[PDB]
Amino acid sequence: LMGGFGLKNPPPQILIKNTPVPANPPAEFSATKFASFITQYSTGQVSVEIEWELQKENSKRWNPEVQYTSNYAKSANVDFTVDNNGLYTEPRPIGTRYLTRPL
Amino acid sequence: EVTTNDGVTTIANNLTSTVQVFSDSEYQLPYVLGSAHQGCLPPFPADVFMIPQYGYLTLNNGSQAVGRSSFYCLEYFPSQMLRTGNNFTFSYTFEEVPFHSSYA
Repeated sequence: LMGGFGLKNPPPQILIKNTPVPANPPAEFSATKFASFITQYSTGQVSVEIEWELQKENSKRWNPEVQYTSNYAKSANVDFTVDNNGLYTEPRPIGTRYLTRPL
Repeated sequence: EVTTNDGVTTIANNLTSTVQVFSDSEYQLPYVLGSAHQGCLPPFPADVFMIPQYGYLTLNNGSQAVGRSSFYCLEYFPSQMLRTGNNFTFSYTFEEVPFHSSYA
C-alpha cells in the first residue's frame, strides 16, 4: 500500500555485528558472563548493484508528452544538489507517472 | 465520384482514385470498439451499410484540454492505398479467453 514491488521472497536481510572482544578477565575463575568489553566500532564500504528491466514505450501519440523538467530560471540554488555548507537537499518528491498510454 | 451539376447528381465511376486502409495492429489508437455503438455489419446479409466515423475522446478539465490530452494524426500510420483492383486482407488469432458459460 506504500507502493512498490510486493515480493514473496524479497532481498534477504544482511545483518552485521561487531564480534565482542572482552577486556581483561580476573585471575580467579568467575561464573558470571562479562560486565566489561572493549568499546569498538567498525567502518567500511558497501556496494549494491541492482539490474533493472525497462519497458520501452510504444506510443503513437502526436502531441508532446509532459516530462519531468528542471525549472529553467535564474535560481538561488540548484535543485537536488549540495548547499553552501554541503547538505544534500531533495526539494520535491518525484513520482514516475509522466507518460501517457491510452486506457 | 458525384457531380451535383445544376441540382442533378450525376454519379460517375472513377478508376484512378484510391482508398486507404490500415489495421491498427499495435494499439496506438483509442479503441472506440466495444463501446456498443451503431454502424456494424447489418444483421441481414442483403443490406448495404454505411461506415461510421472515427472520433475519439481524451482528457478534459471540463471542456478544456489538459496537457495530457493526446492528439492522434491517423495519416501518421502506414496505410495501404487501394485502387479498384486491389484488396485488403489480414488475419488475427484471439487469446485463450475463457469459454462463455452458455448454461444455467
